[PDB]
Amino acid sequence: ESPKEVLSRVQDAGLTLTNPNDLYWMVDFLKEKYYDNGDYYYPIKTVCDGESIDVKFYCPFEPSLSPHYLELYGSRDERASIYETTMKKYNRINSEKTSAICTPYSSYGDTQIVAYFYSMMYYINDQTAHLKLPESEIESELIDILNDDILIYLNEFMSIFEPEDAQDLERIWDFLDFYQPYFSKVDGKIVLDEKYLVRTPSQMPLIKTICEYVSEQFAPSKNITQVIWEVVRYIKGVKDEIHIRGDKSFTLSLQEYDDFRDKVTASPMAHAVSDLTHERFSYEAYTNPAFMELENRCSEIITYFNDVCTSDRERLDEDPFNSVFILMDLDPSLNFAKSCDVVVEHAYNKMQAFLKLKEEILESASDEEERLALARMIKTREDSLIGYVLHEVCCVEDGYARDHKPLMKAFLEEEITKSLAEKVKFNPV
Ligand SMILES: CC(C)=CCC/C(C)=C/CN[C@@H](CCC(=O)O)C(=O)O
Ligand SMILES: [Mg+2]
Repeated sequence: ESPKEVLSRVQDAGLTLTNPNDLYWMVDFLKEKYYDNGDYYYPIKTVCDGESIDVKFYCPFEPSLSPHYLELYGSRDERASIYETTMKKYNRINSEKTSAICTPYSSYGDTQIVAYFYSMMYYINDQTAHLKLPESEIESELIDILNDDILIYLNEFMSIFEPEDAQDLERIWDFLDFYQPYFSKVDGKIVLDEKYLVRTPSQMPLIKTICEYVSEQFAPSKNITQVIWEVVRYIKGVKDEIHIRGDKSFTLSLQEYDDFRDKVTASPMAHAVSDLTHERFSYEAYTNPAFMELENRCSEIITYFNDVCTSDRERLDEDPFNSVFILMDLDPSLNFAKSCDVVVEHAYNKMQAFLKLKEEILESASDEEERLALARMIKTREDSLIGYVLHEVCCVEDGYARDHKPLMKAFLEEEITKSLAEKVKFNPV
């Protein structure tokens, strides 16, 4: 469409997330207003316990939205039929928007597979969130189901894992840790014992859809060990979260929170699959200690940004595992607004640490092939960082985001109206 008809729609109906075209104009506005002006501080306007949360998320990477977002959104009802879900829950997760904005330069299928991975994290997260309830409301049967589900989910990823190198089979086998006694190595594959296939988990169609795509698209020609490795790390992290949330003794320091969030942010799973979509790819990077730290900085930045945006909702859940609340518990002078400022500052320092690791990783490359591979893999993680910022910025319609921001809806509608008018006025120049 033209800026004139979009301006007419915004002046009359405002901005929506139900019309997928609006997101293209929102992301275009954010790039022109911020990135294109050298301003890498994106506004986040929300509330927490009645306190105004008015902060800036720092991210110096180029904003973009996938050209496939229109088709992804147009097929969202078919996609949702895979899930055991209400549409109310599916709409708030909005994996179509997450994948399109964090993975903007991929094919339709390579963008959709990222949506599937992020949706898997959200649905498992909301299943684990049952442990947030008071002790008198916990149902042990739901916890038994959850513990069985993630073990069965893990085996489904094991079932597509047939590495060319036996060293990669040992890498995953040694990484199973407390899950290893449930598995056996059988004909070059890691298999769950038949005793523990006791149910069909509620999101098994989703997990099978993920495994089928990875098996059919990447397993024949690429080394998918890191995809499996990150899934193991995530599933073990969910188990750690169950153990952490199960014991109502919440004793996580900020560093222990970082180490825990390194496992459960799920973006490393999406990066592992996205890495396989590019010819520039170095499997050795995954065991490079500097690259592993770069992935951890990325997960922590997303976590800290998420902690600010989820603060008011998680405060009502009495959920203590949020960097905003951990800092307040350690410092009594902090209210919610001042704590969010500290989290935002920590996120800025992690971003600078990310950029410092990036320069060191690329300088350590031994040849052009490895440099271009590392640079491509780092670029993929940068896409997710700016994508997640814009994801939270553009929560402008209630029901189509985990954390609707009515102050962002008002701010973006006021600002995009002036920007679209400037496009119309100088047209066709
Ligand atoms: C690009 C994406 C999608 C990154 C993952 C975002 C993230 C860090 C999710 C963690 N989930 C939160 C609560 C989110 C919610 O409930 O909406 C938690 O459990 O700490
Ligand atoms: Mg949280």
